[PDB]
Amino acid sequence: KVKKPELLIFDVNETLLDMGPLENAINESLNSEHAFSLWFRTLLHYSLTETLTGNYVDFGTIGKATLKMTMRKFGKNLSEDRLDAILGNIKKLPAHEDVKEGLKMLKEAQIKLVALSNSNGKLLNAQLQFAGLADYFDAIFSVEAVGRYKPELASYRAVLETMKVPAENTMMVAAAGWDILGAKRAGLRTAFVAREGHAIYPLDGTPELEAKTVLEVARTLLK
Amino acid sequence: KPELLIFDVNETLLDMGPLENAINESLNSEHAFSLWFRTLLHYSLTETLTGNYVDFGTIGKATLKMTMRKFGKNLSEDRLDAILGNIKKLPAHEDVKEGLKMLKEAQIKLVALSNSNGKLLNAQLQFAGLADYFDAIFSVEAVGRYKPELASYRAVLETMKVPAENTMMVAAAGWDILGAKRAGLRTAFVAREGHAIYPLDGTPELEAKTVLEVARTLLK
Repeated sequence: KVKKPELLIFDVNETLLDMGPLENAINESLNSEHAFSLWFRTLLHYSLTETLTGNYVDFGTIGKATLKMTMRKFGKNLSEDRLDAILGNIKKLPAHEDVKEGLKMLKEAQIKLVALSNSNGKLLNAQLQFAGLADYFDAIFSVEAVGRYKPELASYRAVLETMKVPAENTMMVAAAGWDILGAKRAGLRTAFVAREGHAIYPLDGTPELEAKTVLEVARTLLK
Repeated sequence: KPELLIFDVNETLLDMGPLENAINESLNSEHAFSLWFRTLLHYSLTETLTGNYVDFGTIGKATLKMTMRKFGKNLSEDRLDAILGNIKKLPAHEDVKEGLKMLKEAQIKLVALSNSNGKLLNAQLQFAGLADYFDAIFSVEAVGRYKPELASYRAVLETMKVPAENTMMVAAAGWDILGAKRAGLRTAFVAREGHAIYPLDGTPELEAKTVLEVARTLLK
């Protein structure tokens, strides 16, 4: 059997929520099935560019700026109102179909559950309320509160200090290889959710546990 | 007016055409290269933030292995090395040589700064016929920190012993402009196809469509 963690931290955008509605809005508006993936990776890259060059900017503001950059790469010239409408879909993402059963199972095993997202606190709450997930969490964390994005070590550590749990008793559950990598190097245990279109980072990014869904992560931990 | 020009190599001086074509053809999509390259860039900053320096080309092969499956392909090691090996043999953009000559004749010091490792960077500049324009060629390997970290630009300034305010970074990437700006440098954006300025305080001192037009603006 697997040692039970005291604390599980979940990524939200890629791990708990289905970004379908936002992916479709972006791909339809820039007229390419490839726009969303490029936009999201550009957003992430500029968040780390901001923090490395000495700056914290609201993640959603970076999202809007990098969507304007991506729209130009795809030949589109969209109004400010149209861009806000497209990005507003990030507030209206359903949960992946397995998540609620998984979170219920984990809560019944008396593991503390928290969310950690780069998205700002107001937005993160609105997302989790819309998806019907907010009530499962003992706490909901945005990196905004510390001004440092994932995968910076201070992002995970702020949760640990707030929850008063040691790193080695905490497991990060994430669908992004870079999220797994950051948590590992901050000393946390890790579970990769192999959502469609996500890979493990092969340069020392191997997680402790791997499963296809959050529910299968719960079943592996609690078996 | 600048004493020193620092040139980005991969996006600014060199045409990545041969590598973009090899990646896109192997993954059967005109969009694979752009996604792969942005993933490479993101994992490089992930490495430096979580406390590790890794050879940039090692990250590039790793992130190509992550990307290929998104396009339904699982390329062999022999296949990957041949695809990525194209990065050693890129032609210069057609305007670059005349611009660099003009700048060199104006007695402005010219240096190259790339995330690519030093062995690769030098082989690239030789293949392209560009090596002799530069007073010095710098890989971020020497400081163990990638662009756009402050230390990358700063190592060049300290080596050349030129102040930030008399140095101009010439780059086709919005993030490279931003890093150079925040390190105190003057900046010139080369608007190569498919690259934009970053709208959150990323505006360069100068903008032009080519390196030759950057040179002409500087020397007019």
